[PDB]
Amino acid sequence: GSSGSSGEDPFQPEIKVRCVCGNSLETDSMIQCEDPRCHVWQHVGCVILPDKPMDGNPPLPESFYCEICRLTSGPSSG
Ligand SMILES: [Zn+2]
Ligand SMILES: [Zn+2]
Repeated sequence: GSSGSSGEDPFQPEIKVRCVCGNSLETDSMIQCEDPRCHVWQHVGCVILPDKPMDGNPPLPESFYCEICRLTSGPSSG
């Protein structure tokens, strides 16, 4: 038989990284979902598009919604 050690330290950032790319890693650049419950992390150079014409300011959108939120728009009240 084998064993398995599990138990991280409470002194670490509980990041989610619900990015689309599929990668569950973190870097020195990410956008948090406006939603309180969601508060998911999503790489900047993944969902956010490049600013060819703008090439700068304004900076990242203060009001951004992940793929889980951006998709949830319709009421679907049945
Ligand atoms: Zn990503
Ligand atoms: Zn969200």
